[PDB]
Amino acid sequence: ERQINTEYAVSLLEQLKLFYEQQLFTDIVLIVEGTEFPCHKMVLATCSSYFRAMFMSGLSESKQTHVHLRNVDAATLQIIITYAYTGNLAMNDSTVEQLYETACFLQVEDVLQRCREYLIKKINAENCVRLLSFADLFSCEELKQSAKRMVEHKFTAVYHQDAFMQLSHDLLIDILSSDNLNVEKEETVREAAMLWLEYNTESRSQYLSSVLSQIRIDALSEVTQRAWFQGLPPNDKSVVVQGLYKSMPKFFKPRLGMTKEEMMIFIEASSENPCSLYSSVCYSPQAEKVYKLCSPPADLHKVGTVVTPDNDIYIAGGQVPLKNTFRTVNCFYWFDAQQNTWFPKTPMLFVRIKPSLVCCEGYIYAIGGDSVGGELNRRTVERYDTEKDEWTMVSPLPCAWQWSAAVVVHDCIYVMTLNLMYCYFPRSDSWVEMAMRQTSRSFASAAAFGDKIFYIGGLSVTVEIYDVNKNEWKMAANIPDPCVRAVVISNSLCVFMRETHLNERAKYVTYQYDLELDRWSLRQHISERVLWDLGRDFRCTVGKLYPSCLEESPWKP
Amino acid sequence: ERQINTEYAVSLLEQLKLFYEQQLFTDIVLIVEGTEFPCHKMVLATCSSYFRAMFMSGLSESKQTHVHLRNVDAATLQIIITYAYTGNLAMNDSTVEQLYETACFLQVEDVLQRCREYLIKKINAENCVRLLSFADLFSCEELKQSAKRMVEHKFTAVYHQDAFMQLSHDLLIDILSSDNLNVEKEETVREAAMLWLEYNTESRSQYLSSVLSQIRIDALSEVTQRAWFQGLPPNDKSVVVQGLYKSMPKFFKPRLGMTKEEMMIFIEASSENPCSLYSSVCYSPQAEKVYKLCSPPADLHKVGTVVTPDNDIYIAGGQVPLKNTFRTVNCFYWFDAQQNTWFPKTPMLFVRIKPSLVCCEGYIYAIGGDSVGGELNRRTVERYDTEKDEWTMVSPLPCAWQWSAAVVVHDCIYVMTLNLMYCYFPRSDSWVEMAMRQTSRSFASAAAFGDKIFYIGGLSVTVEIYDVNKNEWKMAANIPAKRYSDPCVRAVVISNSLCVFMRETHLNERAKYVTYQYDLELDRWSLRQHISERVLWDLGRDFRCTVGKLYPSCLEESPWKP
Repeated sequence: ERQINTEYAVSLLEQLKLFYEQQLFTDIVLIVEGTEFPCHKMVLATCSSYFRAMFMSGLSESKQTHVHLRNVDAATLQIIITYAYTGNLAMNDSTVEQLYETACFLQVEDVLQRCREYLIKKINAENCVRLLSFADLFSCEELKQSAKRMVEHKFTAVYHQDAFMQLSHDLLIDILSSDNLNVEKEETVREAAMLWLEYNTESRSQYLSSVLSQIRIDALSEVTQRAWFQGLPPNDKSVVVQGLYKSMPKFFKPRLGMTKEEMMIFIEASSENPCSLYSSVCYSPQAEKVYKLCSPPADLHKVGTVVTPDNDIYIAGGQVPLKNTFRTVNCFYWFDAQQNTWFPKTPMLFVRIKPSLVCCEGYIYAIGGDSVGGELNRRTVERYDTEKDEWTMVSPLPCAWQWSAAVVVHDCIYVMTLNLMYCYFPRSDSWVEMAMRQTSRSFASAAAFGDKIFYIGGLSVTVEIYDVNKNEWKMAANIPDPCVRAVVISNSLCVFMRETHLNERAKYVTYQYDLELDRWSLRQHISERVLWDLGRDFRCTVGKLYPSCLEESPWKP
Repeated sequence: ERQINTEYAVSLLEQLKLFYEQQLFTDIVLIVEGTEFPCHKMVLATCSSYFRAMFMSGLSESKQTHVHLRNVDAATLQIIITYAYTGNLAMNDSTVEQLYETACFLQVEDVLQRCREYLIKKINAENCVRLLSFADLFSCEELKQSAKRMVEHKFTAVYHQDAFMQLSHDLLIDILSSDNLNVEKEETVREAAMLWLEYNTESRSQYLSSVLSQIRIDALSEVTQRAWFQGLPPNDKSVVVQGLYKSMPKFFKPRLGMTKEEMMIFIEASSENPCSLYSSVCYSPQAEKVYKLCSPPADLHKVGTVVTPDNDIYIAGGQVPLKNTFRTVNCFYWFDAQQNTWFPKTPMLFVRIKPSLVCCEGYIYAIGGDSVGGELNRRTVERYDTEKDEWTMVSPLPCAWQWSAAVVVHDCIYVMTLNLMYCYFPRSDSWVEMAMRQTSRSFASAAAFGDKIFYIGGLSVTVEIYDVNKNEWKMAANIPAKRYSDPCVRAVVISNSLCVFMRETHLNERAKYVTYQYDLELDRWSLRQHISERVLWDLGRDFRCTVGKLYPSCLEESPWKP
């Protein structure tokens, strides 16, 4: 059907807006705690699913011109009316709750979906349990699930949120009884359930018993009984009887968060499947297996990795082929530790090629990486805010460097280039000159192990160790065209190198390096029966993953 | 301004349409000769400028839900309402008059402008005086003016319309007193004014004075004066007195249509300013002057020309540079004989390169011209309708030819190629095989002079004359041209006499323009006139020539130093 809108629908909406702001042809007025809102019935019927029944049903409101609508905020109803009259919402970050409250009040489906998306995108660090209780009160399965997983991930690291105390039982039961608790130990959930019953007892003793049972035998074999003898109300006999029941039944099973194996995440591998360009796989140091990961964009490559102290994976920048009949994109992504997917985040402001992301003081710092190339000050850096979810410009780099590396030592930013090093102080937002290397090597990376930076490789086997407390560069030894990948494994400095000769196959083997010995002892030789060739542009980083969520990479020995 | 429409305005309009078709939330109903139209007041207020006052002014009609609106058609009001719930007008070609009438009654500006544009684009041949009286009834400056000029151009060739008889005086005065009458003689307007007052003699003797005076002294001859005298109602004395007054006063001046000089229209000339590539100029055979014309697209080139028997200029096809930071366009245009501009028309269906347009039986026939080709067949042709304003597909060419020429002789289509020729029968829509030339020459054109086709040039000076009644090709002579040169021949009819316009070019020599007079039985090109270089400059190589009548006052002379 022909529904042309060229200069017609916009003109109609502009005429309606003009009639609204001039108070013309209005036949209904909303009374909101003394505030008047003259409007029309047609717009309220086409926008809200409640006003259509308010103006159709032949009751009292039908003839009532002065309808007194209560339990609604003035500003929220005003923004809903102006959204109905112009189509633009222009929502902030503070009044989203009351907006959704009154949007669900009038079943206004479009603004409901808009606010639902805005809330599902903005579960950053703190409003998680709050918006989870919000979605529990206003049954919203979409928001409910994302918030559920978000809490399963972060709540099991703070378990002290002020909002977490005020939760309904069913929601707490769903949270605690789930097998998605990202906890490496079983006593933290026990004490967390405990403190949730240390603020409210006596009248709430039923909930106490329920959560106690939920904790299961794994955490029921603790001080739970003694703490209860201490806080139980007097003259309670059957309560001890029902508490003694919880010890032998109800399927004691292992949890999921304990499977936080410290593994080796790789990217841009040799797609086991021929013409496929690249793939992201993983390696297990202890399990001696090779797991795979899903490509974040599935077509874009040349990305940079970073791992926060909370074991989080991020991906920024990269280039994607234009697919006309490689363009650079500043998109951003984050790896899910359980869903084996990639949820995007706030993109960058500059399209970078192979950005070097560094985490420090809870902030992500992307140093260099072909920001735009044609900058007036070619040396610049853009940092990320993991809490506010925004990018903040900081003091630019002193000199323009290419194929550089950057690490973080002692809560400070350290970027390494051919021969120079600069310490970005995040507190004073300044760059202090550091020691210069006597050797000029590029195309190499550095590792931040302890309080020493180990710049390995370059063009080789150059081992130049730097210390922060000493501020000096020294050599240790030569590792016995190697592709070096220095990294931290089990609080012990190790390396992952691959050698390649003429008419010979590649071999993967990791060595154990000692500080005072200056020697790379043979730790483990990666057999080719489990791991195949990776390539040249592959990257390495240390991080904890889950074996059950991920899938093994099928490949013939 | 802060306002969107992406899936929010379209959704709102769809919800309004759903409420309308389901008869929901309706509070006003229109009664149109018994037919009911339940609708809303908001849409009628935002669409029409009359319904806003019908529903705003505190009145009995504002309160009445059963309003009885009269003097409006049911179908027109229905289409206006659906255009007020969908925006899709979907107007036909028949109900435009009543639709515009109802729109002017309801003061709906958007549909008014839409119908005004649709009417100003569709003044083809016949509804001219009708829609002119229509625009005189509903004051419409735009329609009024385009229709005025359209009548000044075509009315002065038929002067026998039935709607012309039914015209208001002021409109007839404006038409007749204007100096835009495209008439080569002054008696046609006189007899037209006569028959306008011959269907209403006696009854309308009041206008039989003003219209009589409008024709002026040029046609107020003693003969017609005395005729009207002996013809009037009896017992009329002062009427003869006021008629005798109209003979000596009121500024006898020459008209404009008489300046229909048979001139020589040209396209793609050597532009003077280096910022422009080509230009379209003209040449006067009798006045010995060089006039210019405005470029139809002002950037597109490689066009084809055609001249109807009614002296009309058309332009089809062509290529325009893409201006990225030559693409082919199937656009169409028409040259105004007085405004010195180009009004576009219905474009073609295929983007052609240098199309050959031929006029026959009132239809324009575009034969070949790279309509777009990439197969073994490809041979195709698209004809134009000057009356219905549309393109009609006909029997396609039998063989695929390039750099071909086509003319019209004895109301038949004749296209010429390297060596073959086919005659397309417009009555049966088929191609019949004709005679074959013994010489294989291309890159040449032909002229339709009388009952003989004169294929001149080709690669030269090949003069191959063909006759339709005889169906044979023969040679006549060789045009006298200087040796060591490459002549650019142009054959065209002028003053009912076959002539040629050729230019010779040598090495390290300048170009010379000269037209010769060719005789049929003599087989010789007598020196008719040598175009002096002091008035005409170089043209180029890809220039075209065609015969047509133009106006010197409307056009402008081309300034160039001798």
